[PDB]
Amino acid sequence: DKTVRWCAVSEHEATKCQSFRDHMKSVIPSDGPSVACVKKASYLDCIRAIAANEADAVTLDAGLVYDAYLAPNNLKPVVAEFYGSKEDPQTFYYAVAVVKKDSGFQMNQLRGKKSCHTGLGRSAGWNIPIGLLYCDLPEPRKPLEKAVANFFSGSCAPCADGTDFPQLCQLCPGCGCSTLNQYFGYSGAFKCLKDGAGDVAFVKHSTIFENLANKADRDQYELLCLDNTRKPVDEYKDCHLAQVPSHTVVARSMGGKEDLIWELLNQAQEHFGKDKSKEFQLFSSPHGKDLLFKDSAHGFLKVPPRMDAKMYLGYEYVTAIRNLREGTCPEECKPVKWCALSHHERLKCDEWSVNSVGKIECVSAETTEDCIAKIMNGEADAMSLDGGFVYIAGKCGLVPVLAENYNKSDNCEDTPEAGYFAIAVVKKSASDLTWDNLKGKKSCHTAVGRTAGWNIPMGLLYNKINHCRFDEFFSEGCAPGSKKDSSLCKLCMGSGLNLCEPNNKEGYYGYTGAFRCLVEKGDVAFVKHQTVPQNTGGKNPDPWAKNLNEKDYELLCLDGTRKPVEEYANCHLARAPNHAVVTRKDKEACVHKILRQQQHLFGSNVTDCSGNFCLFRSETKDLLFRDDTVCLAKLHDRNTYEKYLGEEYVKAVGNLRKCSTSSLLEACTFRRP
Ligand SMILES: [Fe+3]
Ligand SMILES: [Fe+3]
Repeated sequence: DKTVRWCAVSEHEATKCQSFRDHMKSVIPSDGPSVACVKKASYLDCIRAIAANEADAVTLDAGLVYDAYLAPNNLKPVVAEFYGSKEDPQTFYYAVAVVKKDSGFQMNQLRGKKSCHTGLGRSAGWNIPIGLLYCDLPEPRKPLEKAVANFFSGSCAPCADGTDFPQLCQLCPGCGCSTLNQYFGYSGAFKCLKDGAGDVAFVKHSTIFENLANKADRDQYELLCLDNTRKPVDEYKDCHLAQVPSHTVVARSMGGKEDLIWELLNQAQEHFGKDKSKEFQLFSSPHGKDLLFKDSAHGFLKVPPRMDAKMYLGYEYVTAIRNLREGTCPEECKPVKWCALSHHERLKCDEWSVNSVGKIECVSAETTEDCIAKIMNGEADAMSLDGGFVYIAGKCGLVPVLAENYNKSDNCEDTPEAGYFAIAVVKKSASDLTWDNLKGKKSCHTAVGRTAGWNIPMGLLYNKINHCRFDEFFSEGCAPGSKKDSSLCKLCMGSGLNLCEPNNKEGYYGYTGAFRCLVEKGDVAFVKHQTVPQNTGGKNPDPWAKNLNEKDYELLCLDGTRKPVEEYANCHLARAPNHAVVTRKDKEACVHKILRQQQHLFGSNVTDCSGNFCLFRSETKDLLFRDDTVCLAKLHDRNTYEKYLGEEYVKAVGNLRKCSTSSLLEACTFRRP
């Protein structure tokens, strides 16, 4: 159709929208995008109209971005307003709790303090902090402003009924909803803090930088962090209540026309964005402020497709809003929801769950990235990950809690390992094959984004050839998780929709699968140093592996040589950080504790994995954990993805950034670049 039906709320917005259509029809050719204008009564009416295909697009505050996500509207964010520059565009703000340096209290000591709020019902100054504190408030919690006044010893809460809740105006008597109140709004809440009236202001991070000249000033303040520590205000990205999108174009989740919407708004900012045209302005109006888009906006960015509303708002924001909206609280550790990679893993997890005495629960997802996304948003808590996805999870905010260890040791739990080895395996009867001409040969990979399967060897290949078209360097291959039309899906063996999927419905997914792919169709397999021994000499009983001999396979060396499989130490491509379990920072304590308990009960201490449950039970498919996992090891100081993986591997993965096809990585780096 190529017509975007924008939704306006007021006669003013509908006027501006019509002007927007007219000026676009004058500069965009007939084959370009256009606008149509639908006037509805409220942001809520616009949300429904988009859901019912009566409209297409509307820009929303974060609070309505949440509501628009809920059943039955199922809208999603598709285009973002930004507010800085094209070289540093500021799509999100950060709700922060700013205090005076050295005032002697943490987040869990806020009760009986004096609080400075921007306004009653506002976002960063109320709904977010009060949302996060909701269960800390004293029952009865409705009405909210009474529970809040019984929480803080006194406040400034502009726009609140003073007569009803008089403790809420101690710092601004009467609680002026106008800016005649000196502590009204963002700058006024911060003056309430700077002035000594309150002990904490709930403001945006940018409120601090625009009310303090230099860093020496900002050093006089600190931020309250959710882990009950303080950090400097400059460290707001690592110390905030929530990340909030400033203004979000939303659309239908299927058939929403996001690409048309983006082309419409991309073309619009070129012609009519900040300082582009004297004839028309997207970001102002002679009919009123903030019509359709914010007058402060400098342009638009496309929201990465993997993003849904929960991911976009962030976990912390959703938690706070859930609490206030639902108006209901919950009453040891929570049992850990493990995310299983499809039904092959879901079965082993279920046996784990029933034998765990209630401490492990299971969720499923069809890809690793989908699982990481459930852990991010709270639908799950933990899983083990190849280092390549440890990297991505960290980019997405998750943290490693325990490592898989593979070396036999009298003290495995407490002995860091240096890593395994990424190797290129070939068939010895193919004597020609050399690391210096795989060009046009056929490749087998554990999965896109995995360390030995992909990051290491494609890292090296991208240095040699300096383009990312790996499916054209190889004639064909199997790299589960590639684009379905890729020649790196051709050698895969899954049936139907399972072909090339990065789960065990694709028999070539994983270390064993990449090796099977080599035996059966390909010329080179990128796997770990242990994989050929694990599947030869009868150790793997399946018909394809039964008769394979270790000696029939060889390792390609970096120097162009070839050694046997047992000689990986002098003939590998790189070290590979062990696989690790990841979770949210708020589940790190419980997951570290629960897993160490579980592996005492079902780890490598176990005699006869036939009689009892065995979390690391050596089957073929590395279900949940790698089949050669000896124990889960403590991480000590190496507890971010950078520290756990090490500078080495991180610059390795980083060098591949331009080639990345990970939709989840693009989504998380959009929320934190
Ligand atoms: Fe606001
Ligand atoms: Fe791996």
